[PDB]
Amino acid sequence: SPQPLEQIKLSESQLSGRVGMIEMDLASGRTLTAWRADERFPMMSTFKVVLCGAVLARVDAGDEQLERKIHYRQQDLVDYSPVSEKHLADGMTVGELCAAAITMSDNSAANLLLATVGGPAGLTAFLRQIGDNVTRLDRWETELNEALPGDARDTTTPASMAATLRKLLTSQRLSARSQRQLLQWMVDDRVAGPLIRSVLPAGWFIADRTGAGERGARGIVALLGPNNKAERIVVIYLRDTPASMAERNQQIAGIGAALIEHWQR
Ligand SMILES: OC[C@H]1O[C@H](O[C@H]2[C@H](O)[C@@H](O)[C@H](OCCCCCCC3CCCCC3)O[C@@H]2CO)[C@H](O)[C@@H](O)[C@@H]1O
Ligand SMILES: *C(=O)/C=C/N[C@@H](C(=O)O)[C@](C)(COC(=O)CCCC(=O)O)S(=O)O
Repeated sequence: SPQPLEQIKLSESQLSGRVGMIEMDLASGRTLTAWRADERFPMMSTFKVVLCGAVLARVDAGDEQLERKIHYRQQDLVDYSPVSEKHLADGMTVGELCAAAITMSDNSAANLLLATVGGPAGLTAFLRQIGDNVTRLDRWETELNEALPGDARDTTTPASMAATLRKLLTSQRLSARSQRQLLQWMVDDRVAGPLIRSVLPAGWFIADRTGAGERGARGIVALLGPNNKAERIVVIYLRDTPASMAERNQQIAGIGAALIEHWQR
């Protein structure tokens, strides 16, 4: 592989789209690679990690319990609800909803949780409270994935998203147990986790949440590192490319390969 930045550039040339990327040490926040890190990108389903961070904050404050069962109706469901469709009769716990949102990208689960934190405005207020003044949620699932050009709704920047994920996982803003829970949800991703492991060299840790949207929007927020450690946050977004889903996946994987091959920086 070329160096990471050279590969990121190559991916833009090949996609005819914008890539936004940051590689950050999880423990310290050291930024190693940054490319369009201050430009806006649609979050897509990656917002689900911040959503569950807001849920966990409520749990820590005693205003929520992960055990609490929510009993929803079919009229409450949106597109792609693989877990939530199964539990119309018996409901799902708040924690089960988080797991379905993060590990399966269950959209109805994300919307039920969104309501509990005061909707998109409530989540945005949470982000401002942890000092993210850039990331914003404006819409519910599934409309938040629309990715219109020039539209600032439902966007983050690589730098903001990385800093916010670090705050949630490590800053002791969340309780120790809640930090551990958010991490485990990302470790348990079923959408991309097992596939990524299948192509990672032995010894490499992965945890992740992915997203996809219109106009080629694609993204991943991930923890990655050798020696089976979550050494770094890697955030990659793509926007405004006409490329196939397969090609977008391959280009992100190629950036990952360049990181792996040239890890010691
Ligand atoms: O010298 C480093 C390594 O080089 C190769 O590993 C390859 C691997 O065989 C390939 O499957 C992967 O593709 C990249 C797959 C990455 C998957 C997505 C990564 C995510 C992770 C977090 C966010 C960014 C994207 O590249 C690495 C590095 O060349 C060798 O196979 C391996 O034995 C060796 O230890
Ligand atoms: C979040 O990123 C959602 C992506 N698109 C979904 C949506 O708009 O609700 C779809 C329903 C596709 O969803 C999936 O394939 C699940 C995995 C999405 C992910 O990467 O997390 S839409 O039909 O594209």
